[PDB]
Amino acid sequence: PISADFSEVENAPSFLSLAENTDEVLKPYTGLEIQTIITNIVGDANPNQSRIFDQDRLRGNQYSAGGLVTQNAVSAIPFTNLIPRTIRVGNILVNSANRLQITETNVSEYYSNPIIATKLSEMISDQVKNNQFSTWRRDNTSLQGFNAFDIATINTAILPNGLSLESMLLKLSLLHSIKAMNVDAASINRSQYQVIDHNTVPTIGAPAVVGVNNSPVFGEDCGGNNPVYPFGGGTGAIAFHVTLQTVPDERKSYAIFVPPAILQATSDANEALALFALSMSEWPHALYTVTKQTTDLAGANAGQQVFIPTQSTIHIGGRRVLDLIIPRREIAPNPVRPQAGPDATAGAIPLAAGQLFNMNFIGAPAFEEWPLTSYLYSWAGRFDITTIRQYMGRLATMVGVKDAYWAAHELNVALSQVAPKMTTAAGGWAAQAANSAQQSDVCYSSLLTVTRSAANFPLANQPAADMRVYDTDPATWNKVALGLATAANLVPEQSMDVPFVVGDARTSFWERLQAIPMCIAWTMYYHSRGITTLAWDNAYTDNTNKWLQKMVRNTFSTTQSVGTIIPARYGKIVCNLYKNMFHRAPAYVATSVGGKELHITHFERWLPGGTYANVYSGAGAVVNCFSPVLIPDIWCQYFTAKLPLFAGAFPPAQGQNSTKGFNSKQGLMIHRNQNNNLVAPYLEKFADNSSYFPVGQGPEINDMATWNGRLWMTTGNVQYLDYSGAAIVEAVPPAGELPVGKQIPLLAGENAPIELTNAATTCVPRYSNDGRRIFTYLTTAQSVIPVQACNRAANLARSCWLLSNVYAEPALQALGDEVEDAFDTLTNSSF
Amino acid sequence: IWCQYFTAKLPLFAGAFPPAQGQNSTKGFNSKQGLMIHRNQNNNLVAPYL
Amino acid sequence: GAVVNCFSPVLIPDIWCQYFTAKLPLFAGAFPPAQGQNSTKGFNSKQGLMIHRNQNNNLVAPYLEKFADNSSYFPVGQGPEINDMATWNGRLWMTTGNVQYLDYS
Repeated sequence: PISADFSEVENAPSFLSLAENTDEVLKPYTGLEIQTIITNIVGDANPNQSRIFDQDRLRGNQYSAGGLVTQNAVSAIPFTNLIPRTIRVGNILVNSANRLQITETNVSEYYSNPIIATKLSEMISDQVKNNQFSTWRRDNTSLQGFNAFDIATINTAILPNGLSLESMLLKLSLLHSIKAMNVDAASINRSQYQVIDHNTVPTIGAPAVVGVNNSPVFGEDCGGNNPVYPFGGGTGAIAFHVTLQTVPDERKSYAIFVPPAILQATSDANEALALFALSMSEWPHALYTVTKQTTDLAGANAGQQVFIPTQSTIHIGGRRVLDLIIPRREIAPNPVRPQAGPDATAGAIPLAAGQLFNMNFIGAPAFEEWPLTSYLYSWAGRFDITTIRQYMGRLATMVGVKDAYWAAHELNVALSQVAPKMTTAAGGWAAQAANSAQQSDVCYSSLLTVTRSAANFPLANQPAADMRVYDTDPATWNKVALGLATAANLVPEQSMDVPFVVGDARTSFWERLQAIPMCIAWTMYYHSRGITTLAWDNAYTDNTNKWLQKMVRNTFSTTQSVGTIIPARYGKIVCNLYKNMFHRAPAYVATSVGGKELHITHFERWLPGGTYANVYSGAGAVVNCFSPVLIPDIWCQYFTAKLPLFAGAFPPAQGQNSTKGFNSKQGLMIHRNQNNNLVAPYLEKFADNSSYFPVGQGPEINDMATWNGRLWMTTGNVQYLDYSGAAIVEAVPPAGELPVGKQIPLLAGENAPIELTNAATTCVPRYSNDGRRIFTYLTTAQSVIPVQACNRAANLARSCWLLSNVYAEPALQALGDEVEDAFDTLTNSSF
Repeated sequence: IWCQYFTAKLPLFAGAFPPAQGQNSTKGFNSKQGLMIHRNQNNNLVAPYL
Repeated sequence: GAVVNCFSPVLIPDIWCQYFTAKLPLFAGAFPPAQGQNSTKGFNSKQGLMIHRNQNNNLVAPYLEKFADNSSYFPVGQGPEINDMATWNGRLWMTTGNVQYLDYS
């Protein structure tokens, strides 16, 4: 919450009390909490009436330090899943001189929720089979579409993991988030076409065109019609078998049963084989683009920019050769529909390729492999989000897809909503230049720089992994999609129990708002202890200060117990800084060591390797200091139930008292080194007895003093020196300049932020790369009013927002269970 | 101001917009008081809580 | 021969619904004879309905049901209410002879 006076800066919760464990069961963060503040929609659903195109930013009055009120001053929503591979430089479109930002997961099978053979599986073994041991009979007890010698080779030795529908449901959770950009124009913001390319105005009118393999720079049309995989040059292979006898002799264990519940006479019914073959194989199969008509700032040069979404750059899968076994009607003996296959058509795209598809091959003979990047390229303009929604409802009737899609969905939001770093400026609204690394350099919500590609596409290098995600194995999928095994995370449901995000037009708006509390929780994690940006980068193996290696060691997921993931320590600190600070729990998955079942969130599955949230200067130079700051503060304050005390709104100037500090009555002291000219704030009592941290000590979490340090570097002329006033190794901003948010184009009657209002002031540097303590200093002449404001005998004029705090309770309808519809109050006893 | 200042009890629809004191200056009346936003055919123009 | 897919799905005329039915709903009832007392009337705001009357474009609509955020666009997840007063009243205006199926505006 933002502050009305100093008596609620002072009576704000601490960090240690707000990072404690919580035993409450909390509702999921739906993204509607930020929505019902920054838009005209407070109540309920609105089809096309609510113009979300214009409602894309934080708006409010501001109050300057000089006593003036700015009327309509805006802060951008700082997250988008769209990297502009065509940049508007000099009011005209040119190709990007920048590589594409790629991520990579760490897909591996772990001990999920345990699995058990059903009464059908004990029925096949006990009866039938066991009874063929006396009758000399080799009859067929065919289950629904498969041979008895196909079920008999699967009702066998079961792996003791249990499956997690996570990788296939992130691919479904991911192509959904791509294919939901072409829904309308007044349902997708214009700010999220302007987050990186800020010299750009997209248009109401023509919607976005979600294309595939048509990006104009650095390869990236990975076979525009001769398609390969983007990660690794190769085309894969798919084969549609009717028996396991046809799978040649080599694979036969990798063979995936397509269950007959996902293909019924309810849809196109042959697109569902492509969503199944796309969920089970590999992401990405192709490099999707989003092309939209844009215009420059005044509006002359209307062209079409090419974007590439971030979730088409996430390398997940490792299954490139699929052998799919198809249900054979009711019951038939083993044999162009040889054995009564319902279908296997190619698609809708003509696809002149290496096997030369013509326009749409209908073919399910015995072996006869196709390519897989080709077979998925043909079904790349057909995957609209309504079809994905009803496919999810057909999945939900046989397995439990409610909680696993929401965990996979905020996994998508965790590694897909990606934000440009910062720019250091004095006032408000600085950005970068065009055709430069600094405009396109970009970070996660975890304050962690996204790796861009090193060489031209399709890639042979395979960069380091970023996140540990699970996967469906084919061998357990073949028996849980067939009634032969069951678990507690796999209990089936109805299509009403599909989450609200699926098949809705408002996903590109909601998913960029779900990523803001992730960066608030990581932002408050990285700012309680200020280790700049250099003592985070080369911190994993520094032989100085064993404390710092323990910090970076524990933050990441590098431990195990039995064959399963032990989640990270200190990512539960971020999770508790999410549940306490937002009163809403993030979605976990299950992992079991043995018996004991414990929970791991995207807060606990990151991996080491990679630099952190850097800040740039006005001329593009690196200012690796402060702390890993991303989005501007007011996001890390206003949209918050309980923000810890060191991060706080400087309260408005009401009477004679505006902004004060914390003095030696709270256990603090002034540093006051060698020279008489520069003095430091009221830091801790340990600050004068250190000067360099001991090899197992770090910055003590004091929010009286971190407040009191950002209270001094808001003055506008500070230097970040030393215990003795000497320089540091770290790059310092050129003046009294702070990291400030990204500037987007304005509208009519709508202003830019004024002075340290769209800034990030909380990033107080306290721990240099060398292990020495960083002190913020002022001249003796220019520190009298800050020292007396700490002593409550003066006041400091600071700028603020003129908003008020509401923070409503959760709705739990979210446009996803509108079961009030009159035709099921009467079909209600039958459920 | 003639129809406000020189008045013992001025009915609520006529009222002085109060001065900007702290962070809060001038607010309104929402659906907690039994009101709703009109929101017609086109998506561009919206009306108050009538 | 052009497709006129603007109605609800029809396949058989009214008289087969009305002559073969023991108890038939209100909105699909036979129109009683012409030149009689108590012949053919409708359902107004005494039965809770409301008239729309976009008279600027010389274009008025029946006494239909109350809207409750259904005026121009329906909510995402909601559709038309079962009302027999207003569906009787709407087909009472479709039979007049020059009927427009336009919009809220």
